[PDB]
Amino acid sequence: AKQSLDVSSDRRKARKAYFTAPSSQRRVLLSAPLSKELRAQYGIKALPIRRDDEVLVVRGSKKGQEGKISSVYRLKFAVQVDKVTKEKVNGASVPINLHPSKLVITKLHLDKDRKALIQRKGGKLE
Amino acid sequence: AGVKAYELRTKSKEQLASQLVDLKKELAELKVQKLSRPSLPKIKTVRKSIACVLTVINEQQREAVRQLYKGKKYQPKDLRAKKTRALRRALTKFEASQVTEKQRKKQIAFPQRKYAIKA
Amino acid sequence: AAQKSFRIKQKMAKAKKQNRPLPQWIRLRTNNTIRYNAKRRNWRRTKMNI
Amino acid sequence: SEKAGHQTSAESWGTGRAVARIPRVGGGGTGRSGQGAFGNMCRGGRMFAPTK
Amino acid sequence: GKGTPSFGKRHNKSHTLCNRCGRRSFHVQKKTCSSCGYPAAKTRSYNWGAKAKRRHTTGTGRMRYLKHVSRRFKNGFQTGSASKASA
RNA sequence: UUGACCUCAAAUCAGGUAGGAGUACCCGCUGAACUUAAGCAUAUCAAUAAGCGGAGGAAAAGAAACCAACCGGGAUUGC
RNA sequence: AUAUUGGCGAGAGACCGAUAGCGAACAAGUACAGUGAUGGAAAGAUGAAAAGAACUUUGAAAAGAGAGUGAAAAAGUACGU
RNA sequence: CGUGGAGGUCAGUGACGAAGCCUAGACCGUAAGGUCGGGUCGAACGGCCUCUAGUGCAGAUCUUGGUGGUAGUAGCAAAUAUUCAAAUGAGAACUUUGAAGACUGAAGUGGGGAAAGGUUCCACGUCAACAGCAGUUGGACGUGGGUUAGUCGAUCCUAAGAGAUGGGGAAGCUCCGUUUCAAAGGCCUGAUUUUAUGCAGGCCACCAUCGAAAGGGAAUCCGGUUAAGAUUCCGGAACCUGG
RNA sequence: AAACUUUCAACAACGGAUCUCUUGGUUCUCGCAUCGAUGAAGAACGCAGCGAAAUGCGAUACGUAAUGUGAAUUGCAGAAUUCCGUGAAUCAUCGAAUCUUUGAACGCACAUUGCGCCCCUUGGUAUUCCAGGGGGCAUGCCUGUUUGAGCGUCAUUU
Repeated sequence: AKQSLDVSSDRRKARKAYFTAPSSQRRVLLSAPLSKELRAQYGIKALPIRRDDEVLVVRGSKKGQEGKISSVYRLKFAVQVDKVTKEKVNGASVPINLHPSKLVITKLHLDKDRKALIQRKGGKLE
Repeated sequence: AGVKAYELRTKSKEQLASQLVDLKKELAELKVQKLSRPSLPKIKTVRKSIACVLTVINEQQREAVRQLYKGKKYQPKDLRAKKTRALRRALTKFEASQVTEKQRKKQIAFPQRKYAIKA
Repeated sequence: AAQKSFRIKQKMAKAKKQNRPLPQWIRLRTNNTIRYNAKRRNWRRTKMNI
Repeated sequence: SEKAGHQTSAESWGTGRAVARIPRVGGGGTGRSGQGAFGNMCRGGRMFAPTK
Repeated sequence: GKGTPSFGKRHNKSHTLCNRCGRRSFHVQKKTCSSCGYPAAKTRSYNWGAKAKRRHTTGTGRMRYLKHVSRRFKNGFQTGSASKASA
């Protein structure tokens, strides 16, 4: 709402924090939700993506398959898949560029990275 | 690899002196193996160690100057900074209003009494 | 000839590295739309004259 | 703009060889094959009615 | 008269490489420059016309110290130090 | 067959000062042409374009040898 | 209070949409030329992912004619149309 | 009437394919035009009632870019001359090697320097553009290597010439002159090795700087090796200056 | 009954409109005052494992240190275990350092990393020359400590 000061109500002048966005916050742009089970157990749905966590593909072209987050792209805004890998010209590994937001997370890894941080990030942990 | 930075600030000027020499021989041994192999095992972790050593040593030699030269208006031109010209000049928090017996009647003796215009 | 100086020759000593543009990797980088550079020069037939 | 077309002021040839009024931009084969600004000629459009 | 050369027998550098800038515009004879003023305190950089001005200004180069400007007084004459607060 | 004050000088020390770029706007000094022209000069363009120096962080100006002939007037600039 | 075309931080907007707008959205006081003060270029566009072309036949290389991949090979390093 | 653009409305249309281009496809109108179909293409579109004026187009020697007829055209004549064989190759009148026949006749296309140029020389590899025919070679392109000095130069000095302080104009930015009223420079010795130097005699008129790669000038030649280049490295034989 | 030329509806070259778009650029309000002898700006000489051309940086030379965020980037290579919290990070933040030859840039110059002196320390078993490292010195005004001419003017002892 245009009322304060720091607010851009223009279309073209709203993509400045995208191409020149800070890499420390570009990762936040590439976040991932949860499910219909961890919602009433954690409270917060939007959680930072992690390499040590797995994910399942719901859309795209691979229904019923799960992938693992490995190398992530920020300049192209994507992420390769460790599990689901296609074949190039001989049969190796094709850099399938996807995104954790369009994928449903099934499993995680309960550490001290959360819980106490959830209290700081607003919540009530497990 | 990657070294630390807190382990160098806990050492004296003599311990860091011998440590610097140990990093000197590390340079000559980490430049030869390059014309053969296209990449060296440890080629990145060599300009981060020595760069941290010289920082600590130089810092400890400047903090000692602020010891005996502390408590005077005549400290060497190296303890302060660049700053600006406005602070070194212009008015002050005392010279702007030289408190005396005459100028006192301007702001001090005769200031501005509070009031409430109503009834 | 060769004989001149250093300060003058120093300012003219940088185009040696201009003889080595794209090997076999710069062609495919990160969002690169500009391949070869249009600043090449060979004074065998080119008349730059500073 | 008070500097749109106000940045070019040269002189071309006249009679003799086949050449029209184009401010001879220095250098042979410099892309500027007889350009400039001025009115509605050289590669640089004009704006009628200067917006006060 | 000439025979043929007008730019023929040319083998003597007139304007030498200016040590001050590098635009090559100075001679030993007249001892004067045509780039940014050489032996003297002068600086050939005026404001006539709608062009030929910004190349002597700022913003198009390095500005190694001007970056220190938009940096310090963003808070209020910060010339001290700081430490930790919340991890 | 002999010591002070004033004026005029000479260093590499503690403590200070000077030489410029950018430069919207504004100020002081000096100084042109073209357009219009019931021919030419006077005049208009024009206390101008361009260029230079200094100060400030707004500048110049302004708390009355000022403005009126009225119901006496109550600092400067700008719309 | 009043002024405020250069520097810094929002909307600076009923503009224009690559021969247009300032000279510059890109390497932009660019490239080229000149002894100097200067004038000042031409070229905006792949797709979700280069998977940027497996293998086989002819050929010295660069290609064409098949096949595979792609929603479409009527997008094939001469780039949407 | 059409195009671009803003506001409002049919709470329109829109991967059942918008808009734009072509159409020897059709209907309506005197003239400005619009709609439909097919093909191509795959992302936001159109009409009416208003507002805005940098909207429409054959010529101003109009501007910029690109493409024809002419045209598979003119030209491809300064400088005597080509041909055969071998190696390589898909491909040779022309590059390499050998032989024969010739041109230029140290006033030459030789062999050494300065200026310009700073990786165009040497080695290896390659033939898609350029190299106006050809060309495996090359001054095209990519990947490397060589740069070693007390001595021949330069730097130092001087003439021509440029240009400060101490004076003399101007509002500012400066120019001319080079010693045109000097308080310009501070040393040998005596009293002082261990005082990093305070007071008196006896002397000297030189007292900003820059300024020649054909001139000026105390010093090194010859031979061999390498893919290239020395008087520089190696080996042998010598001299001068300063401390 | 052919080839070629003009008018030429599809496919297939060279040439590469218009329309639909964007991280940016011309006319104008408000707010803020953060250039300037602890060394500005521009330009030249440069820097990463394949770095030629920008930006940034200046032998700590695409960084170091501190703070915040709290579990990476890339076309490829290299890759230690601090990876469940003495600090990854090509982004961002950045009060304290460093910054050559040039440059408002300083003994004296520049077609020339040109050309000297003094002080401190080490070696050449030499306080004097040479080499290396660190630290300096020039002009025009206005104050001040330690110090010099000139019988212009003005004073005190046998």
